[PDB]
Amino acid sequence: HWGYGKHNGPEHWHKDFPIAKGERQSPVDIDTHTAKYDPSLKPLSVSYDQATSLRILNNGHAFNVEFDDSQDKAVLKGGPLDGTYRLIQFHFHWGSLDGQGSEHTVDKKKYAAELHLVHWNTKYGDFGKAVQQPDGLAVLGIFLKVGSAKPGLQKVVDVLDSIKTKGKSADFTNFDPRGLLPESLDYWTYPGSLTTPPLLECVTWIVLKEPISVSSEQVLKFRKLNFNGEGEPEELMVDNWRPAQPLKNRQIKASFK
Ligand SMILES: NS(=O)(=O)c1ccc(-n2cc(CNC(=S)Nc3ccc(-c4c5ccc(=O)cc-5oc5cc(O)ccc45)c(C(=O)O)c3)nn2)cc1
Ligand SMILES: [Zn+2]
Repeated sequence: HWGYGKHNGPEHWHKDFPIAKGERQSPVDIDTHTAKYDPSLKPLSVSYDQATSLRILNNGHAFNVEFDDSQDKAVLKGGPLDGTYRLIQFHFHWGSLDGQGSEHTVDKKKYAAELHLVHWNTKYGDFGKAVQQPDGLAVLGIFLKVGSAKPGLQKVVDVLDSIKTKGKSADFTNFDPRGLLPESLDYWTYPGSLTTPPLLECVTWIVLKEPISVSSEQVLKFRKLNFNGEGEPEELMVDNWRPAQPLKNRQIKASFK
């Protein structure tokens, strides 16, 4: 039903998902001058050494690299978080042009794409329960800008031809998500939501200040994916991003001065 077209895009979502106009919606613009340094915020703990990737899926909205989340194998802790959050999947949002594609913006700047590493709070037992809680998920967001290639992204780029259309999946074992991280773990954080329907207000957002660089050839391959299923009219999977939503009664905190 919902998507990113003129007739089913972000401006329409509220009709089926009234929380779209809620009090803690994502993404948002990060006004860097208004964000306040919070000296009490802990360093982020990204522990991905035991990660078990399984599969890559074109779900018609993006592609997800899925992980075994039946044990503490790849976890996010520290920062603004209380407890342990398990990595379940990552995906990206990207544009049709290098000048757009990110969901979060920084002083109104749009990046070419944005990576979301999605984690759920163990305390809640599984992902489905976690999305029903205001602190159920932690999403680590990383901006992508076009420049030098990201070597750790290439394995993802090269499998995309095998999942061109909605509903296609491929084996995707032994992928190391540490190869997608920038050098610095400096971040902004705020309480928000899923950025796609059902738009549930269950996410602690942690957005890294340092973007990663990917090559023009790498993002061009993202843009060859299809929203449609096999044997349907081709619609390129591009501009699968929700624009910035009102900040309302929220403060964005910075881990760094
Ligand atoms: N871009 S992003 O922000 O990083 C992002 C965006 C979307 C997802 N995403 C979206 C999905 C789709 N799967 C979902 S939403 N699962 C799910 C799980 C539980 C419920 C749910 C219930 C499920 C079963 C049930 O018996 C009762 C339920 O009661 C609820 C009450 C709530 O307040 C909220 C959610 C539920 C629902 C849902 O119905 O929305 C959907 N999976 N991952 C992940 C990350
Ligand atoms: Zn996302």
